[PDB]
Amino acid sequence: MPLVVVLSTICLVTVGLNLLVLYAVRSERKLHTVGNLYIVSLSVADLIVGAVVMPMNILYLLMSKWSLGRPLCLFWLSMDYVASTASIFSVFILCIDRYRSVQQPLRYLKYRTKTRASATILGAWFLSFLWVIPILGWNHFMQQTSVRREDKCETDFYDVTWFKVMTAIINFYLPTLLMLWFYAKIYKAVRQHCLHMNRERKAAKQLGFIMAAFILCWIPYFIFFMVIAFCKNCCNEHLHMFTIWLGYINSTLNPLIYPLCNENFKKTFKRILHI
Amino acid sequence: NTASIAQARKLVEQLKMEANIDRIKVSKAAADLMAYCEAHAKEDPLLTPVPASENPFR
Amino acid sequence: DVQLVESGGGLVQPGGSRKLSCSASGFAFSSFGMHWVRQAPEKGLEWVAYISSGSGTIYYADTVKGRFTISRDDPKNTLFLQMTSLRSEDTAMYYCVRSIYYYGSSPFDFWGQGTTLTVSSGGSDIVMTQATSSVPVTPGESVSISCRSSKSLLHSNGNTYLYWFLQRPGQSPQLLIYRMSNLASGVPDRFSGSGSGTAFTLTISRLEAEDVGVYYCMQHLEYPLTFGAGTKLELK
Amino acid sequence: SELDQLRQEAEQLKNQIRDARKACADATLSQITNNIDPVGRIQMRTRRTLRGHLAKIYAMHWGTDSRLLVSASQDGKLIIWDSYTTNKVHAIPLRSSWVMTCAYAPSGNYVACGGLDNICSIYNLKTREGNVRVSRELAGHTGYLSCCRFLDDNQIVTSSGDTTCALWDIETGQQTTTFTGHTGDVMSLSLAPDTRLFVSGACDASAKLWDVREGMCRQTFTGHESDINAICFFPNGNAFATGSDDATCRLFDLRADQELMTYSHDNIICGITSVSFSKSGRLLLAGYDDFNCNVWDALKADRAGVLAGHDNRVSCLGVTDDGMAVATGSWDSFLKIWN
Amino acid sequence: CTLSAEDKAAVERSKMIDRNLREDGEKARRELKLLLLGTGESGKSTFIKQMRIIHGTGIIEYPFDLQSVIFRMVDVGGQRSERRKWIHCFENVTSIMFLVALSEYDQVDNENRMEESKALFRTIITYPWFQNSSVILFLNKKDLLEEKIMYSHLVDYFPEYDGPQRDAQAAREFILKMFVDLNPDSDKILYSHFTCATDTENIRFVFAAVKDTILQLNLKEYNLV
Ligand SMILES: NCCc1c[nH]cn1
Repeated sequence: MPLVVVLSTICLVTVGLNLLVLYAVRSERKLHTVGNLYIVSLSVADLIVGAVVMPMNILYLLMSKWSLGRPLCLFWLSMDYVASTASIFSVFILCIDRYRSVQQPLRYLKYRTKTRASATILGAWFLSFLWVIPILGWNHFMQQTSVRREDKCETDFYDVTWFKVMTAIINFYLPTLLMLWFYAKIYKAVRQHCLHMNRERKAAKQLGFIMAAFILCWIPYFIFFMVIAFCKNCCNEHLHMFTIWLGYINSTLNPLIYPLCNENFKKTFKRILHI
Repeated sequence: NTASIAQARKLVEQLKMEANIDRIKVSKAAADLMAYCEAHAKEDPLLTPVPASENPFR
Repeated sequence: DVQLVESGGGLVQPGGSRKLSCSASGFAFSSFGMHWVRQAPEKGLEWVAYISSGSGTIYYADTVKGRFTISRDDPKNTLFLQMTSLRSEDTAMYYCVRSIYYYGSSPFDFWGQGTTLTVSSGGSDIVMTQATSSVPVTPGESVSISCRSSKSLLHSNGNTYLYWFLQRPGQSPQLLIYRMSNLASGVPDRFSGSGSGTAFTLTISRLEAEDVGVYYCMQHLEYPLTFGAGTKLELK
Repeated sequence: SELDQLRQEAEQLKNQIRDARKACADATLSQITNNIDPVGRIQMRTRRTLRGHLAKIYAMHWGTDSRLLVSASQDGKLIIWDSYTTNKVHAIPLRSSWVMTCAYAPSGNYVACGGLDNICSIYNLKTREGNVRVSRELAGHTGYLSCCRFLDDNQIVTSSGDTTCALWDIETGQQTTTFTGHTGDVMSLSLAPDTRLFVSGACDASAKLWDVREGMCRQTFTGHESDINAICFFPNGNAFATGSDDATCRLFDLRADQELMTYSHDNIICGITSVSFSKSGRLLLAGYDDFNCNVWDALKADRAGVLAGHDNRVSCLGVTDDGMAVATGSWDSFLKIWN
Repeated sequence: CTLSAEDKAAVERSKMIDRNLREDGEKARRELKLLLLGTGESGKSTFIKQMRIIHGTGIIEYPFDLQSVIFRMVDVGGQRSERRKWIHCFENVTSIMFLVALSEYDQVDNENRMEESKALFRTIITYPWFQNSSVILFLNKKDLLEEKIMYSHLVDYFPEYDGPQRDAQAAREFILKMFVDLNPDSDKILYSHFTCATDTENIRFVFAAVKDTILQLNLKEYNLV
């Protein structure tokens, strides 16, 4: 069973790096700064994905059934949706902060302070935490409340094309388009021509890598469940597991993307690699 | 220049006053300093912490 | 020197309304809390009202709560005490009293000159007791005065919130000793404090004829501040 | 040539000094303190955090009663705290927001602050008006005023960028004696517990021990290579300790007139911002630029029990007069009192 | 709460103190410090007072309110002490404004003024204490430069000039280039300008300059540079 070797590795490292990033910040000083709050929020969300969300998908790709039972399925779905949504929203708030940073003379009304940053993380995580209700909202999708299927544990809104489209609009496509808008504005800001002629190329490398990782990771899942909104012939369980695994991959990739290129973290990683 | 001569005279006087010092051998100074640290050793809350009953900082 | 002057001492038929004004000149009024203390003709000082700095908190004695009002005008540096439905049991002198609270402060340090308010036609607090009412004194002698409390004022943090005030004939009370051992500015070293717990001692040695007066104990543990009846020292 | 003769005579005087210093060096401190019981792992924890400053905290000083605590920040404000209950007692705004140091007078009445305005201001705390106002503005320096300390109700010692210290008489407002003899700027100052002598180290790697009444330089200590910017006597006042940009603290002896011991970490290449001793003088607590603050064994020169609680450089520190607690103040606008 | 009476009052007073602190912080947290420098009695104070007029040993501090931000020019430098252990109060400053007088050329004690001034300029621009701060440069009084061009050639004191006898624009460009070259191998962004009395735009550039400076640090924190 080769897959259990690979996927488990992916989750086992996913904790480690995130935890290593976490242990990097909450232990060492000089990093106790503003943007590292965003970094640690992203890393915490990804650690939750790696901890409470990945093993259950390991159980699917290992077992033939959700052997856990209904309340465990509800809890796992809650944690997966909340943690993935919080990861996306945390990346989005980090992007909007960078855009405000590079577009404005200063966060000049005292906007850069740590208390407001922490408030922003709290708000983003809250708006993600509203994902708790709909999974426990079986009293709005009455057409499927007596429906239980073996192949999946039945997220219980999978055939609601209306709510599903609205979710995809308000959750990933709007933030991703705004992400692209903000980073394009940042790049058009960098282009000063007054480091000379290499600043632009370095900025292109970094920002393109960021946005490309995000979009390539998180399209094939959102676009595909927007597809199952009407496709009944997609044998959709297999592509579901593949795409959601691609979506989880971005969670373990983030520690190597955002926090790796801020303070270079080299001394920290070398000192505390052993947790 | 007379200013340099005056500065040199001041320096020479300073060094002369630094010469007529009844030096104490470093061994005696170290022994005295260590004995002092020993004598008031029990009276140091940063070295022998006070029980919480008599600690104003909880 | 600092200065407080009060006004509004009208003579009214009972049940009426009045206003009393304490104009401050000579200190930063915006940083001091203020009290209002009352003196019946042949009784001791009793506490009436308190308004803290910036009007953050306000406290009243039980005998007056919901009946008196108190207010501060910071830019004009003035203190108001508005009276509604005044009983005949309020005909009294009123002293506007300064007060600052911080570590090492000296509350009740300076007092207004007082104004007369003549109108004619409790429990679960502390009470102070005066073992005597007067003491026979030949000048130059060493004497002392003893106060008692129902509750030991020595709080948990080591402070003892007991104050001693002197009132010479014809003047406002002036603070003698705050927190039972610390004497105020301008107080000759003759006076000193002693005792503990529930028995408090003001000891004066080499008494001077200028020191003849009436001595008062203030507890200050509870905002229902309770003065003692106090003892009148007399010249022999 | 008179200049050449004077220089030559100074040269053989220096040679005599070196010969005498070598002759008296029959051992080093670490040769006699090897057989002493080590302190052991002692960890102190942040008991209070005094917050309310907005910019970095530049210096601080405990009162004599060891409870009150005056701290001066880049905010252009001094704040007089109550370190037992964290309540601010006073907040003093400044005429010039450029304050580099402070001082709480031993009587508890006056607080001194000075800085780039070349003037040491003496704020009077215990007044009728209930506010806190300058009672004297001590001017007479030309350079920048580094560190000023009190001796009594009327005599305050200052050290400035004139490469000079001064013994100001507050009541009259003019310096009684001026201590000259440094070359660099006198970046730090310290007073003997008996206040008969003080000491000061300068931006020339040298420290100098000054007499208050005689006004003539008693002796000079060298051995540092970068700027001595922190000094605090061993509590008996017969020894002495400095911290410099050498990533090194040094302990000198006032009767041996030579270096006594050193404290350093090779991996540390950053400077030192303030030192102090404990009440028993056994521990040389020193801040550092790496945001930490070490607690050296001031006798064996071996400990790394670090007061690590600050998110930026530890600027100033000290111990209470009775030694219950140390305090530190760092560039993160927080004063943390450790015990 | 086991606090006694006076303890409660003390807490209230400390809250009042914190209230006043917050009120002053409301303007203190948005203030930038811009260290103003110059040598030769060129009149740096006069130039700052001129900005104060244009739009609304000693230290003189000049507030500016630009686009809902408070700048605060710090004017110090009349002291001759060993400034290394006194510029510590300016270890992290937003920018270092350096004023030069262009009229200094072929004008002396016994030495022409710009050699000393530019030695001072390079000394400041190369301090390790100031590595994170941009350096702004204000070449003041150019009308008198034009007047002196009708008299004095640059080659009369600095032989390495090359250009027409009365090419004022060449003079400005050469002098600005002269001050730019002393920027060391380090990649520090040295700003520049030429101001005049009616130069109502020059103040804006300081704001503009500071903008870019902060922008640079941001990009320098995100490794986009
Ligand atoms: N598999 C990721 C679940 C999710 C959350 N939000 C949108 N989709």
